[PDB]
Amino acid sequence: RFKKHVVQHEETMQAIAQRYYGDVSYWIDLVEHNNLKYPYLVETDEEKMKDPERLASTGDTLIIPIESDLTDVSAKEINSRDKDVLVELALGRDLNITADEKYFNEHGTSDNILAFSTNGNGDLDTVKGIDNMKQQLQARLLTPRGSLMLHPNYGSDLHNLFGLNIPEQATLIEMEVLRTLTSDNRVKSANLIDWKIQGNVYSGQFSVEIKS
Amino acid sequence: RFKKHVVQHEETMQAIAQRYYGDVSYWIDLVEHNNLKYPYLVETDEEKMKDPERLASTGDTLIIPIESDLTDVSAKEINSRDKDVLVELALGRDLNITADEKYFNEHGTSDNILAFSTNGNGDLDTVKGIDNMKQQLQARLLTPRGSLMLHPNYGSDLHNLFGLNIPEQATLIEMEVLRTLTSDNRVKSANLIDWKIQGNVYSGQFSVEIKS
Amino acid sequence: PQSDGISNLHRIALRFPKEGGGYDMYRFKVNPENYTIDSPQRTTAIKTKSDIVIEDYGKDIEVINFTGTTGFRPVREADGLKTGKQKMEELQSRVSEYAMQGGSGNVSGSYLQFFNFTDDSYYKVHLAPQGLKITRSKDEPLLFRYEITLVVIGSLTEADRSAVTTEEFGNVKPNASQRVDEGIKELDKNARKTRDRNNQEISRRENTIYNPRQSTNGLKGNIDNMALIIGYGDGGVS
Amino acid sequence: PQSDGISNLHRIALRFPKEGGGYDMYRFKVNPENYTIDSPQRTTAIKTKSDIVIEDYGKDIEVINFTGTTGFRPVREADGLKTGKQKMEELQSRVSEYAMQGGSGNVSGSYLQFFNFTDDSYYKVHLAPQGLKITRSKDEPLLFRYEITLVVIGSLTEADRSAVTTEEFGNVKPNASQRVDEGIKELDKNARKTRDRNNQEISRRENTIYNPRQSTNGLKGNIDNMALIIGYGDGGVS
Amino acid sequence: MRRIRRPKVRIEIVTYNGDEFGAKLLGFQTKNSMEDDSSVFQINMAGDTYWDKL
Repeated sequence: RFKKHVVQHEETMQAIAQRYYGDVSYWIDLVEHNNLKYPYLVETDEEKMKDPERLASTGDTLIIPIESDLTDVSAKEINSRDKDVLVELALGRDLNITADEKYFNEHGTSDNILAFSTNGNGDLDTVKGIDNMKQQLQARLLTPRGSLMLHPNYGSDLHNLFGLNIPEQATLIEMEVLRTLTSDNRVKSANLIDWKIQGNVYSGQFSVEIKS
Repeated sequence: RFKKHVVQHEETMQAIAQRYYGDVSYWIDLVEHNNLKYPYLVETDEEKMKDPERLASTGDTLIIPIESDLTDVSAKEINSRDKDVLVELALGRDLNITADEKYFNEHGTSDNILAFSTNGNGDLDTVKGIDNMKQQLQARLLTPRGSLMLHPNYGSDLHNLFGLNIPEQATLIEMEVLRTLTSDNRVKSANLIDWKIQGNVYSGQFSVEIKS
Repeated sequence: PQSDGISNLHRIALRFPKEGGGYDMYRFKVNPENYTIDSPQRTTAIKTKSDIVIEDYGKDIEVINFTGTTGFRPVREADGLKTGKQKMEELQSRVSEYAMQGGSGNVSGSYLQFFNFTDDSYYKVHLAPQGLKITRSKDEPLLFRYEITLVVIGSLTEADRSAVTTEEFGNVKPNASQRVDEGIKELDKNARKTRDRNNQEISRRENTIYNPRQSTNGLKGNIDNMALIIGYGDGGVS
Repeated sequence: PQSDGISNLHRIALRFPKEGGGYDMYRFKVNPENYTIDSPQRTTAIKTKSDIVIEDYGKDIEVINFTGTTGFRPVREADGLKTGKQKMEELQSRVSEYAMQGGSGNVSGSYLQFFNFTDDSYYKVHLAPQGLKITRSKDEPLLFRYEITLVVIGSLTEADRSAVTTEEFGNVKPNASQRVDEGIKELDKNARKTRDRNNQEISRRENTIYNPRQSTNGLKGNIDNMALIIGYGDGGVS
Repeated sequence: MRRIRRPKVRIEIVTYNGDEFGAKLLGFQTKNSMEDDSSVFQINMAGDTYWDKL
């Protein structure tokens, strides 16, 4: 996996490699990972006009590998394709089934909710990257734990938890949300920011550390 | 041994094996136990009227082996045809000797109290199922600890516990009854739910957990 | 029972085993000064580089320990008038009868029933390794204090291991094997030698709750009799 | 929250596992008298002849221990009117049932869940080897006391380690291996013998997560699947 | 100043994943010696999983 960088004013190419790897000498590998020509960075943006794809300038974005994938030619090849789209390789692409967030949010835990839909024309709607991650947390959490017809212990126990509105029960809802959300490797961790018990409405908001 | 179950509205045969045994993969062997033709579970009873014995529909019972007997071919063959005769065979069959039910409850801890009887026509009466288990517990309780001509240390000291009706005697009687009831391995546990006194009369009741 | 809302609590009682059949009991006139129950667990936790491993192996011995004295006043008994000194002497003699001829000779009872009417709990107990401890002190010239530790064999409601009955459906005794052995006993030396040879011959070329209803466990047993009585070879096979 | 003049006190609750799945909710009606939490470290110190060496391996298994007394006066319950003695007995019976059922190394379900509501913190815990020690001395005759010790497995915010759903992009269960194995099962003994000969010949000539896209690990599976649809020698290779 | 050390062992296996095998590490020994004609090593594993079948 990788890190983003933004090029700064008169930024020395070797300063990037030092600043994230300690030794200077890995800049030969970094510029091969980013398919640069010899002018690795340039002050003037008009010079980029000549060979845009193979010439970077101030404020442009570069891709920094982690140390282990530094010398892997295959990672160099793939990292030369997915330039500023590399996120898509970790989070993935999947089919869209959230046809209207105005619909299922008002009906909640039930059968016969979500459905495939079509964006544009002819091509079936494929939802990707961060937007795939939104769906793959949302569609997971709305499913009850026992539900799915292979690999059980999917889903959550959320539908059980409509007990008495008293504080302990609210913390139990927090716990099942936390447990359900940290269950997928794509998120590092989760924690609660705030919660608000109305007379019969639970409201609470949670952070999640998506990777990259 | 086995667990009982019933067919629910539009439940698929895949769903049952997955919920009880974990893996969905096991349904294939599980249909042979319930002797089912291809439409293994079908919603409609006028469709069960096609060939009633070889199908299950909504509201019908099913048999669910334990996982060790799932793969046994003998368990498959027996569960295929016996169906409801499972419980009787599994609790066993015996001659009925509760001929005078009103009477044996007037002279317990005295001998000569039980006797063969006749049901049906021209054949000694027999008892099976849960009734058999009750009858056997009843006889075991009303027999003194060393009075059967073989395998002694069978029975109870209930004939010995008659005393001043102070509570320690009542806990002693409770413990003897519980020991007597828990002697049979088929029963899981017993526990008292009430003990009650009426001068020179004891009264109380015990709940016993019989294996499925 | 306690002293609260309900009628007067019942003291703690001990039931010992009578040599001559039946049972003898001992109730404390004065409830113990201290009463401790230890119920540990046999489980060990060892962390690895980046995970925690927990393993358990059941419930541990539930150790019961309590300390009490005996009153100086006399009190009515079931037979006689026994003061605190006599009461404690009888307790000592009972423990010594249960302990001194436990490893030597023989004791009819296999265990001791410990009744906690005040705590509404019952258990089957055996003398601990620490054992009985009696002591008398300066600031108790007339009294006698006792300290006993116990180990719980198990719940009193359950039945004894040796007094348990299994399912035992169908015949338990394979009579086929019994008559096969009885018939083999009468066989002549040559018959037995030929049966050994036949057994070897079958053996070296292999790879290439008795109930005949709802079971196939007793299959070869019936064949062995039928092959002996009818005669497959001079002795038989299998 | 604690009693701080802004919110009322909130007392501790234990959420035990239920035999058929789901959970109990045992909540204490009087909070503990002592509450201790230990956080040991696996750091070790060794002293070399000319220097000290400090080495650490990270966090060690935490210990939770607390002690308290069940209230005396009757107090209404969310589905009953239960007294302190009934509450203590229910506790003892929950802990006995949890401990006894763990006789298969470790329960496959949950550990205990420990809602320490008073100060905001949540843990997953297991019975420590001290266990549930219950005592009642002469002082405070009508009040029970309980001593619990617990070891922390992890925060309750984090789901189980092994249960985490990995990325699993591409295909973890490739069909190439399966149909190769089926092919080789279907081959004749002479066919496989010749395949072994060809493999040995190739080995002599050596010298002198899976995805069909953007991955080389599954290269051999596509090649191993060949040499059976095409007769590359009497049997496949590798 | 005293040195600080934070050991972090990895294990890789080739025929169950190696990273899960390395997680349940607890200790190991590696007897290597030119004096004798044989080098031998031992690994201690936790009892969380039934390694005998794997």
